[PDB]
Amino acid sequence: YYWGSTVTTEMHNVSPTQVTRLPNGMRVATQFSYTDSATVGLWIDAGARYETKESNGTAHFLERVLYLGTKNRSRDQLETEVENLGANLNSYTGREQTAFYAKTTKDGILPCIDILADCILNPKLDGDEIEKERVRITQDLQAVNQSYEELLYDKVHTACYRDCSLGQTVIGPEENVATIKRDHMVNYLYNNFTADRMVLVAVGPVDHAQIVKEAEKKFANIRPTAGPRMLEEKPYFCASELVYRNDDMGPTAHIAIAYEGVPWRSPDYITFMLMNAIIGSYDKKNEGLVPGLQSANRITQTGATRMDVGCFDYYTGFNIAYKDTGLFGFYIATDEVAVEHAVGDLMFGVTSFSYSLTEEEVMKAKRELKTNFFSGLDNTTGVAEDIGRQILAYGRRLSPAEFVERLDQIDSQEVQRVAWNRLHDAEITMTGVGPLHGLLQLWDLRRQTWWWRY
Amino acid sequence: PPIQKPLLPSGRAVLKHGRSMLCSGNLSYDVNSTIKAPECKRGMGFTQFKRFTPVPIESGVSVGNRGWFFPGVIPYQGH
Amino acid sequence: PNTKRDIRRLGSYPVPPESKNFWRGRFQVPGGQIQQGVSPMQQKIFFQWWWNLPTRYFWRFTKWSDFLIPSLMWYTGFLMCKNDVEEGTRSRYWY
Amino acid sequence: PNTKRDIRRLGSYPVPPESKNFWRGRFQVPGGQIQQGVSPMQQKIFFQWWWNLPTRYFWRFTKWSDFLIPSLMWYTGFLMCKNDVEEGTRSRYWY
Amino acid sequence: SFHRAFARVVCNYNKSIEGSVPWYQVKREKSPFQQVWDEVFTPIWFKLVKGPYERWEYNALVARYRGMGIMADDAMNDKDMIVERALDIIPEDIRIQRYRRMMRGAVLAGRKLHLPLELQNYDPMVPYMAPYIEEAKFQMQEEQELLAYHPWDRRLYTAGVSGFGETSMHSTFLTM
Amino acid sequence: FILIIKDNIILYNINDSINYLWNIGYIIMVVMIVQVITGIIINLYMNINNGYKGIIYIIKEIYYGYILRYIHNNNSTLIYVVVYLHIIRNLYYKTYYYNILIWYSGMIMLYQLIIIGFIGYILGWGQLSYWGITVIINLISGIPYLILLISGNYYITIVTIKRLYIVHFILPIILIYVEIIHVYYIHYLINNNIVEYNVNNKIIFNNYILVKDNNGIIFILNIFILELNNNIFIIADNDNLIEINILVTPIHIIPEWYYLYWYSILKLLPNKYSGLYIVVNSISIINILSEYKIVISEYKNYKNIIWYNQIIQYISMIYIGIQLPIIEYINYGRYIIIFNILLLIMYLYPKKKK
Ligand SMILES: CCCCCCCCCCCCCCCCCC(=O)OC[C@H](COP(=O)([O-])OCC(O)COP(=O)([O-])OC[C@@H](COC(=O)CCCCCCCCCCCCCCCCC)OC(=O)CCCCCCCCCCCCCCCCC)OC(=O)CCCCCCCCCCCCCCCCC
Ligand code: HEM
Ligand code: HEM
Ligand SMILES: COC1=C(OC)C(=O)C(CC=C(C)C)=C(C)C1=O
Ligand SMILES: COC1=C(OC)C(=O)C(CC=C(C)C)=C(C)C1=O
Repeated sequence: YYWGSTVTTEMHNVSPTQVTRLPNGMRVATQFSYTDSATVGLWIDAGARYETKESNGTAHFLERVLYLGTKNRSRDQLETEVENLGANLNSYTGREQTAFYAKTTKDGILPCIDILADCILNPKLDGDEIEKERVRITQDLQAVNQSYEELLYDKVHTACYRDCSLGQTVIGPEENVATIKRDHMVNYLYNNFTADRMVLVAVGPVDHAQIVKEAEKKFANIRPTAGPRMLEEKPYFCASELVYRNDDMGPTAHIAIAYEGVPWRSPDYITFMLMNAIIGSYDKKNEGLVPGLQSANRITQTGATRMDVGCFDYYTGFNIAYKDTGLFGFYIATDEVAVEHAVGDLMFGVTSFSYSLTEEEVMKAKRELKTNFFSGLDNTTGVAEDIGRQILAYGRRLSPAEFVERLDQIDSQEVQRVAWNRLHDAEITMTGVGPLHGLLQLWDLRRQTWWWRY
Repeated sequence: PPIQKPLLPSGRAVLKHGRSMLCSGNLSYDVNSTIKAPECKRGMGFTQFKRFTPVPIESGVSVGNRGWFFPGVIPYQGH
Repeated sequence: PNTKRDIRRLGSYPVPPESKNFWRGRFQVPGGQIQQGVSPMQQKIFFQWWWNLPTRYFWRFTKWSDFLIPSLMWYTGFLMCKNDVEEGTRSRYWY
Repeated sequence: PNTKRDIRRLGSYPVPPESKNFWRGRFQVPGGQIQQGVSPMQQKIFFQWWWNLPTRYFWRFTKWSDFLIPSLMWYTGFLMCKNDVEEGTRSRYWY
Repeated sequence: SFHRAFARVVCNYNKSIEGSVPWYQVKREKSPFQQVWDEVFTPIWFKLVKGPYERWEYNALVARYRGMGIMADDAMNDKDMIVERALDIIPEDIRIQRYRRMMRGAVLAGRKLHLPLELQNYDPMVPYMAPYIEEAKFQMQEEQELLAYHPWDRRLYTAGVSGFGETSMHSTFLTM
Repeated sequence: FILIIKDNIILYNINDSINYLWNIGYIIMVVMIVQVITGIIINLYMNINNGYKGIIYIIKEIYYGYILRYIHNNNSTLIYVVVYLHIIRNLYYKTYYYNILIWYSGMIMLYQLIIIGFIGYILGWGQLSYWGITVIINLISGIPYLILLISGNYYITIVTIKRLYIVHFILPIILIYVEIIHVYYIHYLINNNIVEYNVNNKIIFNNYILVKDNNGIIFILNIFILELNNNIFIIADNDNLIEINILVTPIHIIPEWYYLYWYSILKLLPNKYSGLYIVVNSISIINILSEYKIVISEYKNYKNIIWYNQIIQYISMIYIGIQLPIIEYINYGRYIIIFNILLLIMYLYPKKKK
């Protein structure tokens, strides 16, 4: 039901994001902010998904060696120069997107553009640096050196996307890590780090014209384009199970259950964001001002009552989106004996969206969704991530006002329609690590996606 | 648009006891910082599943006692 | 229930009343396992019956052949008794 | 069972399965009590029935006297109906 | 859809009665008809039936309490949930004397005896529980309004509870 | 009881490696309920004062009464088939070695069933039934005066029918109670697998085992419906449709097929009590077949040669029972009894060491 518009005057009072396309095809996006610090970086449309099976892991390796010296600097000189500017260089690598962003002061904006351009365009992939990083990457590759939340994040993709490259991990298999060489990385740079796939984001005390001029000068020699990516069909969602039963790792079990989600540009994506908010998160060790027994979240409240002890030591919803697919589900960390109750309750919660979801819960979720999104845009790095991630995902940045406008239209009935179409009687994928005697078969859990009542 | 924070807000003070905005180091990457951007040792994306609550999990710790039992007393058939 | 080592539980969460029998059949998995599977909605549900058909019936008939010699001795006795009954009736009566 | 404060147990020893109902009727005694008694083998077992006999029957008859007025109205109605039936039968019939 | 229309009717009818003064907070002048009724019937009815009958019952109740040696508020049964929630928060001094009186009353009632007259000169209708009854009702009304405004859906017959609302395990026949 | 049901049906874990021979028990429980229901409904139209004329009135005058009459007779045959096959299974996989308590509970139901079926036959009030009970009752003719107390007269009359009928009405309800004691031990003492050891391969019952158990029961229903409406197999002797005449003896006084093993034992042994006693041995010795063993093994998944010869001994004795008392069949049948004693000694005896 429609209860009015929550857009306010303050939402319109934000500096505009100016996006211009350079002649080579590189987009330059900037937003001015009244700050003494800035964030300037390069958000690229590269990642593990766009690697082949034999080369999986090259992108992650390159990201770890790109700041270890250039053809015009050395590692010590580069690190010294950044420190003198009072700046720090960051970088991450994902399945579909990558970034290389610097957090500096106002006077270091243009100087940092020069540093980042040199690293991206003229990386000196010294053999010694590669070999040392090979050891570090290999140690990280060991699952003993990986958290259980990182392990289940990767295994969810492995189980759900057996047929496509989205199932590949970022770090890569140990066989590939053992064999990556400079030539692999040089090829990856040539094919993927091209102007058409890069966005230069500058947030802070910045002027669009000046940033654009510097960008054109420093990125003049970048490869203009690479061949269009091979057209593929929708990533097939495999309803499978990948459970690592281990009764020798303590009492806590980690279970992740996934449904097929929606791509970034889907009209239903904001509905899935709201549904993710309704699921929410809960930790027995950080319950908040409201206790679990008296929580407005229905999943949390019913869970907190089970056996007078609570069946969720921790849980969170997740909504992962890619260009042509997505994953929607929940992650649980709970006592071994509580797993059956925990998965049963969260699946009952997701199934409830399709039958009996109250306006009260939706409206609370809208406010906490907006309180999480807006607070993320507080600092320059948060804004820069939002600009770079949103231009890659959508080709434009959605304004806070537009997000609120579209969220106003979504109500309990809209959530019910989307859930009924996509989540009710739907195929699921379960992945887990730990003592999981209580975890039932996939078919048993999949029947809990529909109700005999109502 | 992307969500950059966990669904469970921390609700705690960011700066540590006795540490100020001048002497807390750089909160973006300092080890003791409560808002340090996590490490991409195995790639980006796992923060959507990560539990950001610092206190380690105590499996089975009770949170559903409405005041009906004392600590250390085992309920029998819920009574 | 299973052995007391098998049914010994790592977690401190109480056993639900409806899952008493379930947790009395718990096993302490040694060394770990990696269990995998696919939903029946995305699989061929009758092929395996055909794929395993020849071997199933071969290994069944080879085991059931153990009883052949016992079966033959019993049938020989059945025939001997039948004929003995007939000759005895024809001898007592039947001029 | 009793209130949740009453049935809340101080001890950590598990409730025996045969004493479930017994411990669901527990009371949290406030301020304490000093209960005393003597075995029936060392007491007069019939005297108290005699000692309490007069007061028991006095306080019973004084309470049951509350129903006297109700009882009399109902008996008056019973007599009126009986006589009405008889006169009506003698009027319809009985020349 | 006819349900969507009914939802608008309900929404609009409730929006039009928000902030209404309860019937008992309106200064009300009785109808002339009621006034005539309250000047003919009420007086005579009180003098001949209500008055005498209700004094007869009230005096008996006071005597019964005095015989047991208990107060009127002692007689409340804790199976009532408002009474239980109030008894949680009574001070220990009140609690101790309340238990001793109730214990003596049950002993006397079971043994068919009555409190000695020397101890019967007290007012049994002192409302010592009133402060805590009111607090308990306030706490319960908050929980009712803020936590029980909808017939919630829960997984049925799990964790020892029916899922239809009760919070204690093994508290129904079907939950054994 | 809903939580109990969920613990014993919905969250009950069973090994995934079991065959269709582990579905026989489900069928017994279902066919047993059907026999109670049909019996109670038939009772609504039956007069135990003359059950010969009463069965005629059910099949000719009651609407769909023929269904009730033939289901109740044929479903008895079915009950005994499934029970006897359930025992053969338990012997093959030696499911009495570690689950004796389950075996004991089952044997109690077997004893009760043996009494229920016999007395139900006599309620038919036909020649065979009358003379059959007149022969059995005269086995306890040694215990002084007890025949008179059971019969209620010096010869079987409606007096005897009126009392046995109450045992036939009530004893089945007690059997259903023992079925609970049986399912109680099965759920506590976990079921045996096709493999001798215990493995972590268990799956919930409602979503998997009940679907398979229903495929089994529906398979049997197809076959039972064909017998119920077309009498593909002769499972009821025709001489029970002859009006009782105490003066004329039937052509052959035999029981139903599911009592022919013990009928033969009693017609083969030369002393009446010896025969009664060898019937006791058959239904008692099988309850101690693992008690004297001393090795850490359950003697399971061997060639089961001794088992095969025992199952055939049962079938062969049933054949001899059908046959008239020709002397030749008696001699051959006495050898089959000697052989059974020897096979049963083989099971009982512990082994020495070389
Ligand atoms: C002109 C008119 C022309 C008309 C033409 C009409 C033609 C009609 C053709 C119809 C063909 C149907 C074919 C169906 C194939 C698909 C099967 C399937 O999906 O099964 C899976 C499905 C179960 O799925 P699953 O559990 O995943 O897999 C089952 C097994 O694990 C998988 O292993 P499996 O392969 O062994 O499974 C086969 C079957 C096998 O099941 C059985 O065979 C059950 C009975 C076992 C005893 C077998 C005795 C064998 C005696 C052989 C005698 C041979 C004489 C040879 C003479 C030669 C002369 C030259 O299993 C079952 O059906 C399981 C039933 C469970 C029953 C539960 C109770 C068990 C109690 C314990 C065991 C029995 C103890 C007592 C007996 C002891 C005997 C010593 O099985 C069924 O439910 C199928 C039922 C139907 C079976 C086949 C029926 C064939 C009928 C042919 C009729 C031809 C008529 C021609 C008329 C011509 C007129 C001119
Ligand atoms: C273990 C369950 C039972 C079995 C094995 C059993 C067996 C049988 C048998 C073999 C018959 C003879 C059928 C015929 O005449 O050929 C019979 C008759 C009868 N039984 Fe049952 N019975 C069972 C339970 C019941 C129950 C619970 C009742 C109901 C009180 C009942 C009522 C009847 C009646 C009235 C008859 C006589 C009608 C008839 O001949 O069909 N039976 N029973
Ligand atoms: C009224 C007849 C009986 C019924 C209702 C019945 C029912 C059942 C049921 C439902 C099962 C569990 C499912 C199975 O594994 O098939 C079972 C198991 C068993 N029964 Fe029976 N039974 C009966 C007769 C008997 C008899 C007479 C015996 C003993 C000779 C017996 C011994 C056993 C044993 C040993 C098991 C365990 C088998 C294994 O280990 O899994 N039963 N029965
Ligand atoms: C001892 O109990 C008996 C059996 O179980 C072991 C049988 O198998 C048999 C044989 C059954 C068939 C169907 C031939 C009978 C009759 C029997 O008496
Ligand atoms: C009519 O003849 C019958 C027999 O003949 C001796 C039996 O053995 C039996 C079986 C007897 C026992 C004790 C198992 C019955 C029931 C029977 O009806």
